[PDB]
Amino acid sequence: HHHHTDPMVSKGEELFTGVVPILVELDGDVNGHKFSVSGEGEGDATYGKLTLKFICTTGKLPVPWPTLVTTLVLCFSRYPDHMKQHDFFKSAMPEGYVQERTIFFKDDGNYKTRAEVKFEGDTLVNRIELKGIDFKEDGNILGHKLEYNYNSHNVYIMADKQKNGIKSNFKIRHNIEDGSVQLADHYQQNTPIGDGPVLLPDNHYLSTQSKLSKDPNEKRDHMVLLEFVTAAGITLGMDELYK
Repeated sequence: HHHHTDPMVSKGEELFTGVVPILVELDGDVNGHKFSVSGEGEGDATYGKLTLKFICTTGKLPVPWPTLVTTLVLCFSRYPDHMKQHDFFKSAMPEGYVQERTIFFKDDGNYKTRAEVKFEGDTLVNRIELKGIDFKEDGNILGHKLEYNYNSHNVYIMADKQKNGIKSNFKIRHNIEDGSVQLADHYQQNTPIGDGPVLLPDNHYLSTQSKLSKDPNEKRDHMVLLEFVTAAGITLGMDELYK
């Protein structure tokens, strides 16, 4: 909804009232295996909810789909009302923001990603380039030894006032089919594309859950993703209103 006392908050909330269509495009190269992914779906920031289907448009995906979840749109996070002044991601819209990561897979290779997230008309677009190097051919990634699932996790967000943006580092644990875990250490920075002001947040976290599934009628290599992302970690207003 639109009704906030801060007109800067109102501007960003306005763009994300209702269901917004999403397009995702990724071009990737991991150890010289070139691939492309296209995704479509919709986001509903009121509930923190994304529903997306991704297709590998070059044939078989050379890495496991779960390793691409975090790469393949944090403006759809649900920020509670008392935290809306800390929503960097919507405040950068519609001009958008850049999201850069390095992801280190423990005892394996790394991904470097750069994405632009912005509106094209009514559609929110996430355009990504991914470069992966130093992977082991018989490791868990190029060897496809990961389970097709995704563990819930919390991620801390901090301002980077020098870059007028945010930074975040966090660990993802991917499940290996033998019951072990493959760690993926993420380093992330985001910066605005426009030159206007943005909301720089106090420290807080995002709580994320994802469900991965398959489309039984789809013969192409693909992933169906339901993702929820909710902001938390700042207590109400002046204090607690219920004591």
